[PDB]
Amino acid sequence: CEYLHRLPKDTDFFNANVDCFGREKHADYRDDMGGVGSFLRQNYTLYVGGITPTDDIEEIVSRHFAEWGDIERIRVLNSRGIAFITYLNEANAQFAKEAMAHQSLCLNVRWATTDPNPASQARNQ
RNA sequence: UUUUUAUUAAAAAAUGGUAUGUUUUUUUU
Ligand SMILES: [Zn+2]
Repeated sequence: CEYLHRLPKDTDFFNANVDCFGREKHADYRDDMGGVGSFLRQNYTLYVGGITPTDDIEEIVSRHFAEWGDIERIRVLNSRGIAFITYLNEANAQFAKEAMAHQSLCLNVRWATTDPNPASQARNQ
């Protein structure tokens, strides 16, 4: 093949326009947050949704996500099957997004929305 | 005083006839 079959590592920066996964990044960031991020905003966390079996959702998603890259933050909603793993790098984040879609933990993986938390926005900034 | 010749056209759409307007959520602390 003409593309790397290995996993992104820490220093694998790419140009801002190009998606780190080889695709191209638009500007509108879509409406359903589906395919590829926007070069106008820099986010590393992605919505993953789907099964809500039991209380061990945190550990199952941690096991099923840490093997895709380096993790900075994980927040899982207990009431509903929603998790918001935050990755350290764009490369690992987008690789995980394209690797955890329609998989078994089907997962409804999307891009995260702007935080409404006045406290979370401050620490993110 | 014998014979004539002269030949337009012409089908389709909208008016016009099963109006129209509405309509599904990822974080707060
Ligand atoms: Zn390949």
